[PDB]
Amino acid sequence: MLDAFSRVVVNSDAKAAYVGGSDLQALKSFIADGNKRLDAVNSIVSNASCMVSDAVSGMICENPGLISPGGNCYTNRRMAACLRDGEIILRYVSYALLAGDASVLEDRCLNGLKETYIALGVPTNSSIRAVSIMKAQAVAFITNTATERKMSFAAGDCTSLASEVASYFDRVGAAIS
Amino acid sequence: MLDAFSRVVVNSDAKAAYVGGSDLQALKSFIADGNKRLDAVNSIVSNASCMVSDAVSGMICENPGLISPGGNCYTNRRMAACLRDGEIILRYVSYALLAGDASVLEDRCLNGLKETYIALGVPTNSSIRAVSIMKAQAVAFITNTATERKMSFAAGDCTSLASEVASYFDRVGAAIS
Amino acid sequence: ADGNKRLDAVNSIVSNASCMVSDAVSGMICENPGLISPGGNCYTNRRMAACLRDGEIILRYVSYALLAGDASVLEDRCLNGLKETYIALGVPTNSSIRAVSIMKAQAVAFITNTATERKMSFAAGDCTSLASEVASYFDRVGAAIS
Amino acid sequence: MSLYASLNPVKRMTYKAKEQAPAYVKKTGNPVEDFYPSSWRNMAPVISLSANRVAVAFEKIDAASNGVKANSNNKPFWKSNYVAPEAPA
Amino acid sequence: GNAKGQAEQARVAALATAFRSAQKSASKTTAERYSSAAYGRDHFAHGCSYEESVFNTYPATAAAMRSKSYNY
Amino acid sequence: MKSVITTVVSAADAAGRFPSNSDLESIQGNIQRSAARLEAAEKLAGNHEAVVKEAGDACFAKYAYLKNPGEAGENQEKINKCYRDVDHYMRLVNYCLVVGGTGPLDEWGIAGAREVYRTLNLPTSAYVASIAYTRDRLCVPRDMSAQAGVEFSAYLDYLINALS
Amino acid sequence: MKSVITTVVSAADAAGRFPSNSDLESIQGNIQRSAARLEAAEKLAGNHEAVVKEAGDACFAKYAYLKNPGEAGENQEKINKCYRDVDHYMRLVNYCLVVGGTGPLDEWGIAGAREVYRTLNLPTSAYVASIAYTRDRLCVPRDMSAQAGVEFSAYLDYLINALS
Amino acid sequence: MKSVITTVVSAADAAGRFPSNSDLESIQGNIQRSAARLEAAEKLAGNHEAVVKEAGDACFAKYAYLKNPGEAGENQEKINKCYRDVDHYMRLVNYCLVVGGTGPLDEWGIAGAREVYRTLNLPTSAYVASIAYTRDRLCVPRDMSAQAGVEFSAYLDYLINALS
Amino acid sequence: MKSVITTVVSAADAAGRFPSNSDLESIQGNIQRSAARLEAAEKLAGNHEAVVKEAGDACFAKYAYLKNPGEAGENQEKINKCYRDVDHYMRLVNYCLVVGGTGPLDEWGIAGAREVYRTLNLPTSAYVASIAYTRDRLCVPRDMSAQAGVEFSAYLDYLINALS
Amino acid sequence: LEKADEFFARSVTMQYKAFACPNGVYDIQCTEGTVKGAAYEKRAMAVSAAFRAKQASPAAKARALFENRRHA
Ligand SMILES: C=CC1=C(C)[C@@H](Cc2[nH]c(/C=C3N=C(/C=C4\NC(=O)[C@H](C)[C@H]4CC)C(C)=C\3CCC(=O)O)c(CCC(=O)O)c2C)NC1=O
Ligand SMILES: C=CC1=C(C)[C@@H](Cc2[nH]c(/C=C3N=C(/C=C4\NC(=O)[C@H](C)[C@H]4CC)C(C)=C\3CCC(=O)O)c(CCC(=O)O)c2C)NC1=O
Ligand SMILES: C=CC1=C(C)[C@@H](Cc2[nH]c(/C=C3N=C(/C=C4\NC(=O)[C@H](C)[C@H]4CC)C(C)=C\3CCC(=O)O)c(CCC(=O)O)c2C)NC1=O
Ligand SMILES: C=CC1=C(C)[C@@H](Cc2[nH]c(/C=C3N=C(/C=C4\NC(=O)[C@H](C)[C@H]4CC)C(C)=C\3CCC(=O)O)c(CCC(=O)O)c2C)NC1=O
Ligand SMILES: C=CC1=C(C)[C@@H](Cc2[nH]c(/C=C3N=C(/C=C4\NC(=O)[C@H](C)[C@H]4CC)C(C)=C\3CCC(=O)O)c(CCC(=O)O)c2C)NC1=O
Ligand SMILES: C=CC1=C(C)[C@@H](Cc2[nH]c(/C=C3N=C(/C=C4\NC(=O)[C@H](C)[C@H]4CC)C(C)=C\3CCC(=O)O)c(CCC(=O)O)c2C)NC1=O
Ligand SMILES: C=CC1=C(C)[C@@H](Cc2[nH]c(/C=C3N=C(/C=C4\NC(=O)[C@H](C)[C@H]4CC)C(C)=C\3CCC(=O)O)c(CCC(=O)O)c2C)NC1=O
Ligand SMILES: C=CC1=C(C)[C@@H](Cc2[nH]c(/C=C3N=C(/C=C4\NC(=O)[C@H](C)[C@H]4CC)C(C)=C\3CCC(=O)O)c(CCC(=O)O)c2C)NC1=O
Ligand SMILES: C=CC1=C(C)[C@@H](Cc2[nH]c(/C=C3N=C(/C=C4\NC(=O)[C@H](C)[C@H]4CC)C(C)=C\3CCC(=O)O)c(CCC(=O)O)c2C)NC1=O
Ligand SMILES: C=CC1=C(C)[C@@H](Cc2[nH]c(/C=C3N=C(/C=C4\NC(=O)[C@H](C)[C@H]4CC)C(C)=C\3CCC(=O)O)c(CCC(=O)O)c2C)NC1=O
Ligand SMILES: C=CC1=C(C)[C@@H](Cc2[nH]c(/C=C3N=C(/C=C4\NC(=O)[C@H](C)[C@H]4CC)C(C)=C\3CCC(=O)O)c(CCC(=O)O)c2C)NC1=O
Ligand SMILES: C=CC1=C(C)[C@@H](Cc2[nH]c(/C=C3N=C(/C=C4\NC(=O)[C@H](C)[C@H]4CC)C(C)=C\3CCC(=O)O)c(CCC(=O)O)c2C)NC1=O
Ligand SMILES: C=CC1=C(C)[C@@H](Cc2[nH]c(/C=C3N=C(/C=C4\NC(=O)[C@H](C)[C@H]4CC)C(C)=C\3CCC(=O)O)c(CCC(=O)O)c2C)NC1=O
Ligand SMILES: CCC1=C(C)[C@@H](CC2=N/C(=C\c3[nH]c(C[C@@H]4NC(=O)C(C)=C4CC)c(C)c3CCC(=O)O)C(CCC(=O)O)=C2C)NC1=O
Repeated sequence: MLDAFSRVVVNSDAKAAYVGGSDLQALKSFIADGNKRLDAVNSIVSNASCMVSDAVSGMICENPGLISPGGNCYTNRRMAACLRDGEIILRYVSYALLAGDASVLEDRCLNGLKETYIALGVPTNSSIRAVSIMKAQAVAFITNTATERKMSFAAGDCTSLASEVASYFDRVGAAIS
Repeated sequence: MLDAFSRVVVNSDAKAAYVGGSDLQALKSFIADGNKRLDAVNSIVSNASCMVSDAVSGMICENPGLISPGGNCYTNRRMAACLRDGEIILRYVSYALLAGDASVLEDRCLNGLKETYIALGVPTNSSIRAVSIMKAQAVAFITNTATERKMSFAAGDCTSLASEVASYFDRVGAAIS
Repeated sequence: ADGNKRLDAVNSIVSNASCMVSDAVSGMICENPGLISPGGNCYTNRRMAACLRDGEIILRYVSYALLAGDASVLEDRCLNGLKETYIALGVPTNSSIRAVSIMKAQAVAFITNTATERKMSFAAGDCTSLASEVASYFDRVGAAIS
Repeated sequence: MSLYASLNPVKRMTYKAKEQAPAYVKKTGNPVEDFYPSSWRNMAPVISLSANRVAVAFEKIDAASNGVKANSNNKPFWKSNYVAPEAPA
Repeated sequence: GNAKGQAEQARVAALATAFRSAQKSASKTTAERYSSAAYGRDHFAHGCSYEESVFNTYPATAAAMRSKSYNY
Repeated sequence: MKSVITTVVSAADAAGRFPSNSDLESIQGNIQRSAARLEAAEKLAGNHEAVVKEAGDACFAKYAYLKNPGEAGENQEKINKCYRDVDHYMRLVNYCLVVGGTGPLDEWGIAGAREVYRTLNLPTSAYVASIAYTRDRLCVPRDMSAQAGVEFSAYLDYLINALS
Repeated sequence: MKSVITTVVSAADAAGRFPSNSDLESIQGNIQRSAARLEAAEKLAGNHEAVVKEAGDACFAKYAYLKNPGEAGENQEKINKCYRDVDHYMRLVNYCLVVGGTGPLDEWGIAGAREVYRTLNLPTSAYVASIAYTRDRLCVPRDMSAQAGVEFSAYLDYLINALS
Repeated sequence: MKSVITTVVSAADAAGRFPSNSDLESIQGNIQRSAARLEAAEKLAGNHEAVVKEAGDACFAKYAYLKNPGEAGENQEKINKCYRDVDHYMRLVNYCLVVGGTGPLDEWGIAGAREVYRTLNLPTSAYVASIAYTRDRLCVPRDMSAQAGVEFSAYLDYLINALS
Repeated sequence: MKSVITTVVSAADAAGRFPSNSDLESIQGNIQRSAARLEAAEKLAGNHEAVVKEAGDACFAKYAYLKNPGEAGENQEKINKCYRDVDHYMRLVNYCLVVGGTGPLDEWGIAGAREVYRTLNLPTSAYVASIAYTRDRLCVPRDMSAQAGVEFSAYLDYLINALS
Repeated sequence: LEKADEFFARSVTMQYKAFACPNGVYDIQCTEGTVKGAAYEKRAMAVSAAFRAKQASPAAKARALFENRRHA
């Protein structure tokens, strides 16, 4: 796909310009907090399994019509398909958060997800409710703001990574809206 | 057509939640520098006419193949169409910068621009070169960093608006890439 | 002798050098706008970039001369016949002297940490000897052209 | 060691170095090539100051307005007509 | 229309727009009468000398006629 | 989603023109009213379970025939849906106070409401009674500021003029 | 006659709706800018014989070929018509400062100007030179207030963007 | 691509009719004029480096201010683009001489030219001076035949009427 | 676009698994490398005018037969294209130094190069001579650091192993 | 080739609707509603007439293609 380093290469390639020391500082600042990015990605991979199940259960307990007969998450097969649908989204958001660039779920996950769901009859409201719940869980894990689980980090600020991962979840719902 | 105010309404409507005082501070901070946003938009509308012509002339002087016989900007009709093509993009970016939300050019400008250009045979490299030039001009006007033109502002910082308008230009090139 | 005052004085200049240069040339335009008028020799695109480059080169050399504590390299490299080259190209020398004095004011503002747009964190003491030294160094380049 | 000796002020007086006469190069009358030849032109020293490190390096200085550089007047050859009649008075 | 109240709301809308069409300015209507007569001849009466004389003297017959199989 | 910004950008887009000085001039009025229109919205947000409570039973105190058999409010879940129907309108009033225009009301509350309330046989006079009760006992020094009360009341009778 | 009021009333008329809160909210911005936009208009009114005096000969100092035989400014009444053509534009700038929008400019100065200046063979670059000279030596503490100057300058380069 | 054939087939197609006798009658006029219109075209083809050479500097001899700083013809590549801009027009004149109508001119040279020359700030009077110089020293017996000269000159002032 | 990140995410995606500890462990090596690989890149960026100049004529000093008639470098624009062909490769070396892997080289410089240089009849030995000349007079304390020269030279002979 | 057709439609519609808004004001020509609530009914007429036109016969649709191409 494209990480944060190849993005400036494809940006300066249309210029036919060498990557100089002016625009390199945005890349050395990317190196200066690489440990914070790894510390952030680890805290999401650590409890992705609770994150998915809590998100689908919250989406169901908010909208009890999905488990009605003829609902989209009615049978065991459809519920397993929903828990499978959410985990792939979380996996691709973790890929994009690690890479520092959103271009890995631009083409491998969201390219064609819009009309797949409406060929299947998947309701688009509950899909964005679930990933909004997953976004609220992810920001509560990048910072130590989760309620019953606290992970030990070195002291400092991680709000830039939280805004980045929120911006990675906004386009998932926008791709399927 | 949605501004920064209706975005949080459509965000909290899926919640069926009242807009409370926690998330209202992001809206009162939007009011607190509305004068900076108007001061920023005025500085782009003031010299949009030089901005478009300089961008298309720089794109042509970088790539002299476009004015070749059979190039896409060869005749007078195609050159007038190119100067018309760039001005609409600048107009919609100004709309999105004034509204505080990008949702006015995803549906009125960029929705279908991708395949219009490849049905027409418009080369996609030069279009992103031109608005990359327009982005570099716009950031040089939000701050007083332009070469021969200086506009009088009240003192302060406008880097947030410059990052916002850069983020409004990256999705234009991403929509047609 | 002491470097911890000297190296601080150089670091207070070489950090914010580009803003000093871009403010100096814009102030030089701000007094007389004939140079950006069609017919002035900062009017074209390739001239004002050269003027920026010359202002930065002058700042480069005076910042090196403040570090070295002498002006011999300053008059060997830069001022070795600059004035007649500006004459032979055709350069309004009064405006470049004005821009040099603007940079001289900005440098002694930054050295004393009395800049009223930005604040450095320093130790406690008096750097006015270095301020007078860099004022003399700016007077060298102000007098070498005329 | 040359940089260290250039920055030491007390060795500057106790060890007064000798002048070196420059190499013979022909003068051409025009001062732009006499005083600022292409072998030197637009070189200027970077000073970088970090923790226990002082570094100086001479680099070629360029700036730019809207899209083209300052030293683009002297672009290399691999990157590289009618005559207008004279207007009457 | 296709609802029970939709067919009469078309009547009250169409009777309002015909009155609002009479509120145009003089430049707005004379140029319109010339362009309708221009529209009638190149689209309907190509070599017909009779209907072009009809159009030049009565532009609303040129205009209200449609060149398309709109099936209206 | 009609508002101050939404109007001027659609006007400049229909004219095909850049934002002019009159376009930027209208947003200054939004800036000047934000400091009186947002306090009414937050006061409604912090207090809406009591204001919804006194309006719905004021609807039934005026029209006690609604609890008759064969009516719109016979049994308990109809009354629970009535309190929900009132809370939906107060939420949209909060949304129009936040936006600045009447966009959320005529987008989600007004458009198509007459077709719904006719075929589902609900009286609109019982809707406007609860809204008029809320408007009439808004008490402007205590409940809000002096200026927030007129901004809050101006959206309330927009509903009353729209439903009647 | 595009202005703040003129925009919101035709928006409400095209929607067929009453004036809402966003309509009244935009007029407050007109009220807040009236105290900086009218100072520029009367300063131009009280000083306009000197301002177009220095603009018209700045037009001819840049393009001295206009006084050649066969040109647009050969003899004296062409130059007198040129000063009149400049004074007409400065009067429309005063009118747009009084109205609030750019209505008087695109109603009487801009619309159809390209057809006139082409067939009557007048260069528009000589028009924009006099307007740019006026914009560039507006000096904001002395000539106006700090805020009246950008209101005055924003209408000037509207002409330059319209004519070029 | 307006020509003799293209007009009559579009007329017969808009009428939905077969080619009539008047359609075939118009092509006989094309046959009778090809023996005077084609000699002008190849005379221009065989001589076009000298014809554009004397027109471009006649443009600059009339308007010597174009080589001033800040103008359209300041440095050398602008003048080289000016000779190219003139050669493009003479090639289109050759194309219209070959086709028979003015199709290549208003398809590729005229349409949109006023928008280009205004925003790129080029004077059209300097374009028409070089074309008028070419038209005025076309010399009727030597350079062409007697009939090829008016066919060549009739397309030249079509450009002058289109650009002015 | 092969790099450190691009490899491990493609491996985790083909396995269908989350990023493990070995995935995060490989990025620490990128962090530790970045402080020696980026100074070689901008040292090349700040100096590429002279580095390409001495390589292209070192290509022609070794093979002086290329300027013969019928060869690849006969006249002047072939030599100008040769300097451009060399500058393209040095730009890709700068790009691979910035990325971390050899992605920009085998994406845009290596893939398909043997088909191009064979049918366009260019000798690859003259390409590798200029790259070997650049590699052999890289001088490790002055031109770079001790470790940056290690990294700069490792990408250079990747080209030599790919072209030969 | 499909959605490029709908962008080409939306563009010429957008360019033609600028004639009905001369320089910032909506003129007498648009006037979608004349009372409160009429615009939503005018919406519901058009969005159903668009559906009714697409369930036409193939011969009508094939006639409508070629007659649009003949008149354009
Ligand atoms: C290698 C890089 C390098 C530097 C950038 C300097 C930075 C520096 N300066 C001082 C220390 C100092 N720096 C200053 C200088 C100033 N104080 C003022 O009030 C003036 C505004 C300003 C003069 C321009 C003074 C007065 C001292 C204390 C005396 C001294 O140690 O020189 C010290 C020792 C104590 C401290 O941390 O402050 C250091 C590390 N020294 C270095 O070795
Ligand atoms: C080693 C030391 C060293 C310097 C000090 C400069 C000095 C210098 N400047 C210029 C060249 C120039 N210098 C200027 C600069 C200015 N003209 C003005 O009107 C302003 C007063 C001022 C900028 C603030 C301009 C505009 C040119 C280009 C002149 C031209 O148009 O040819 C030249 C000719 C070669 C060139 O273009 O680079 C030289 C040697 N260059 C050096 O190599
Ligand atoms: C249009 C006309 C126009 C001008 C006349 C100048 C205005 C101007 N400002 C300064 C003055 C200055 N200029 C700077 C330079 C900077 N300040 C910073 O914080 C940055 C790091 C850096 C680039 C912005 C500083 C530090 C001062 C002194 C301010 C102070 O005392 O703190 C000076 C030099 C001394 C003086 O005369 O006051 C001038 C000429 N700019 C213009 O646009
Ligand atoms: C080879 C052809 C060629 C050109 C025609 C110019 C055109 C040009 N100008 C700028 C860059 C710019 N262009 C402008 C525009 C303007 N400045 C003003 O004062 C006016 C109001 C307005 C019209 C002239 C601004 C403000 C910048 C940024 C600052 C600057 O470089 O001046 C850029 C951006 C560079 C980039 O990032 O890609 C280009 C290509 N440069 C070229 O290389
Ligand atoms: C209706 C028309 C209309 C406008 C054109 C603007 C005009 C405008 N700008 C500012 C005011 C301002 N504008 C800026 C903006 C900047 N300053 C800079 O140095 C940067 C170059 C630039 C960033 C984009 C800043 C920093 C202020 C000061 C107040 C603030 O920070 O909010 C103010 C408030 C204070 C004042 O009276 O000046 C006004 C009215 N507002 C309007 O209502
Ligand atoms: C987003 C905005 C929004 C609204 C404004 C409401 C509007 C609304 N209310 C009802 C539905 C209803 N609304 C009421 C309310 C009342 N009946 C009365 O006798 C009194 C007038 C009033 C209580 C005070 C009742 C009783 C129903 C149920 C009617 C029925 O299904 O029989 C319905 C039909 C769907 C349903 O049954 O829920 C809708 C769309 N719903 C919305 O989603
Ligand atoms: C956000 C929206 C919002 C409102 C509109 C008000 C509405 C409101 N008013 C009252 C409560 C009251 N309202 C009034 C009425 C008035 N009081 C006076 O002193 C005047 C005589 C008159 C204003 C003209 C009185 C007297 C009470 C006390 C209990 C009662 O008599 O009803 C209550 C019950 C809770 C309480 O006691 O505060 C509520 C919800 N409150 C809100 O939160
Ligand atoms: C209400 C708004 C309004 C305007 C803006 C002007 C616009 C305007 N100017 C002229 C007409 C003119 N305008 C000019 C002006 C100039 N020619 C030049 O060479 C310079 C560019 C400039 C002087 C600086 C001249 C010389 C004429 C006369 C042209 C002619 O008739 O030959 C005409 C034709 C009618 C006439 O001859 O008066 C019109 C409509 N008139 C208006 O009523
Ligand atoms: C209503 C519109 C209106 C304007 C835009 C100005 C325009 C204007 N300026 C000047 C006159 C002047 N204008 C300036 C320019 C400036 N003055 C300074 O102190 C700064 C350096 C610079 C502002 C940046 C100067 C120095 C003069 C005096 C005479 C001159 O030098 O031109 C004059 C001649 C009459 C006079 O001296 O006042 C006029 C008409 N006056 C107006 O009535
Ligand atoms: C197929 C038909 C066809 C044409 C007719 C021309 C028309 C034309 N000319 C130019 C472009 C130009 N045309 C000129 C010509 C002139 N400027 C003057 O001062 C004189 C009036 C004249 C020389 C005698 C110049 C100088 C430019 C470059 C303008 C610029 O980019 O600054 C451009 C912009 C693209 C470009 O820069 O090349 C176009 C479309 N080109 C075409 O492809
Ligand atoms: C295909 C298009 C085409 C043209 C329009 C002409 C245009 C033309 N005329 C002349 C050249 C000339 N043109 C004339 C003019 C005339 N000669 C006379 O005998 C009369 C007095 C007058 C015709 C009325 C003269 C006298 C010369 C000779 C050199 C000169 O005086 O300019 C030249 C220079 C080459 C030459 O000498 O032939 C050219 C290109 N030639 C062409 O190839
Ligand atoms: C992005 C990466 C990239 C590259 C690596 C080059 C690769 C490359 N070079 C050439 C093309 C060429 N490359 C050379 C270069 C040389 N010939 C020699 O004799 C020497 C070996 C060497 C000079 C030292 C020459 C002379 C041509 C032109 C060959 C021809 O067209 O006859 C071509 C054909 C297209 C063209 O003509 O430009 C391509 C794709 N181009 C690229 O875009
Ligand atoms: C970014 C990539 C980059 C490089 C690889 C080098 C490559 C390089 N070397 C030299 C220049 C030189 N290179 C050397 C070679 C050496 N010097 C020594 O002291 C050793 C004996 C030997 C290292 C083993 C010498 C002696 C010169 C001086 C001129 C010469 O003899 O060629 C030059 C000419 C400019 C200059 O003099 O610096 C260049 C471009 N420079 C670069 O900018
Ligand atoms: C496809 C079936 C269909 C329609 C037709 C419209 C009909 C319509 N127009 C409206 C509302 C409306 N209509 C217009 C006029 C119109 N708009 C323009 O952009 C230009 C140039 C116009 C003249 C033709 C304006 C100016 C408004 C006000 C809102 C706005 O600013 O656009 C409203 C909202 C009414 C309200 O909220 O009060 C509707 C329903 N909607 C539909 O679903």
